[PDB]
Amino acid sequence: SSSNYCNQMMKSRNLTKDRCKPVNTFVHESLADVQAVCSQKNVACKNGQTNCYQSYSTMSITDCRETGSSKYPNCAYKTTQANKHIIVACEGNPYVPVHFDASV
Amino acid sequence: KETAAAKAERQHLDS
Repeated sequence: SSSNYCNQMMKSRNLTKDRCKPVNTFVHESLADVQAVCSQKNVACKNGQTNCYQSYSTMSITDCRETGSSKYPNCAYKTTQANKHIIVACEGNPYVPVHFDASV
Repeated sequence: KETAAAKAERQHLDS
């Protein structure tokens, strides 16, 4: 397989060790800065719930998407870098991100 | 086990 960032991180983070996940996004910002999004702009989640929040600013993100010829155990990904607003669903106390709803 | 918050960090954060 290829040694691109996506192939490597998806494996290291236990996302493709036992299957090939179609898509995943990695955020390159401090953990605390991402957690801070839970008190930023309140927006509706795709499912209709209102516990989602959109970051005020764009953040550095890497999008990982399976190629058309990807097949377990040899998962293969296309790596795309971008700067976009993230939308996260938050829950609990402390009020932190538990799901990524999207990226604008 | 792994909490929802922990899972989100493992799957999406690369500080």
